[PDB]
Amino acid sequence: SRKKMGLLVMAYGTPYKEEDIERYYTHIRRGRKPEPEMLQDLKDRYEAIGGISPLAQITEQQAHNLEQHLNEIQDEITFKAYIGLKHIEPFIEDAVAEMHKDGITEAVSIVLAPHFSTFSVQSYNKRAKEEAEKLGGLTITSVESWYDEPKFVTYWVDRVKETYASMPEDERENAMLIVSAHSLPEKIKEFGDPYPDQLHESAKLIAEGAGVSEYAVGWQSEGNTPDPWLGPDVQDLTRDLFEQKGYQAFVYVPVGFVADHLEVLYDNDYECKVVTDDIGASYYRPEMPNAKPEFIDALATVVLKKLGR
Ligand SMILES: Cc1c2[nH]c(c1CCC(=O)O)/C=c1\[nH]/c(c(C)c1CCC(=O)O)=C\c1[nH]c(c(S(=O)(=O)O)c1C)/C=c1\[nH]/c(c(S(=O)(=O)O)c1C)=C\2
Ligand SMILES: [Mg+2]
Ligand SMILES: [Mg+2]
Repeated sequence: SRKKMGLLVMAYGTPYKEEDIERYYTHIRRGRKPEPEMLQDLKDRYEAIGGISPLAQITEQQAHNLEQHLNEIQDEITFKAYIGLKHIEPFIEDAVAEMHKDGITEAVSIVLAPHFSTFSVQSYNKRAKEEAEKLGGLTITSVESWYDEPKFVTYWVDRVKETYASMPEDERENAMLIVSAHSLPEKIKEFGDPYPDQLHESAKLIAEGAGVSEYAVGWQSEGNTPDPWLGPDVQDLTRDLFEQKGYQAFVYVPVGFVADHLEVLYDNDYECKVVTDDIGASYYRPEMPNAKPEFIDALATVVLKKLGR
């Protein structure tokens, strides 16, 4: 009775083992293999956050859980999840090829990043649809952004509320909320890319919902290319806000990210933490969505809304 549909889940990607680090970063750096010192640095970063292998399992678990949940919450469509990654196998084109091989003719895609950008989301979507057209007989409808899905906003609002609620009286009254996503080259502005606007909307929505009056928008994890790169970077923003107003606690909500990967566990929980430790402030970073039922239900709602269901 049910309509068979592909569920194409797209993400940045993460190495599966320490031995994947070289090729993963080469790919991110557009063919420029890291020198031995940087490679070792990277290995040490992964070791410090507790290993690489758990990290890559989250994306699999997200996709699996989302398929299962969508299949249970409605009765018209049977979804089959396929993972398509930007920087490591299974690549986006691999996933689309597999769907076509498997007799999928109709699919919905979603990127595990809630904000639209020309660099990330739009590129993934183009690549997916281009491989589908190349093979023929397979259409894909693509989610573009979902940062404003009420269930997703509520996820973050509730975590933020719990964080503040757990603070001592003096910290709660003198805290700063820093809402962040992955930095991108500043040149996206020439296309009128709404990515920066969507992050400030995300921050607005979360702060408003949590009853947080003092918040700021920051960027993190920028690459090293000759052009900038959206700023301010969270490290610089943290110190600057402290110098400006003396905040005693900083709460990091890397809303651009959906899971416990290197950008959060290292770029917040180490890099921002060094800064908060230095200035004498408490560090807080609520739990990432990961594969949690509340988050999977938000994603389910996003997918079905896109389908008009
Ligand atoms: C060393 C290097 C990096 N990135 C590039 C280079 C070598 C080219 C040059 O600088 O002349 C180059 C690019 N990154 C780009 C683009 C459009 C280029 C130009 C490519 C060309 O035409 O040659 C985009 C880009 N890049 C990154 C992302 S994002 O993570 O999805 O946000 C995106 C969208 C990520 C990184 N690129 C990096 C690094 S890292 O310094 O940490 O090793 C990172 C974390 C480094
Ligand atoms: Mg960095
Ligand atoms: Mg620069």
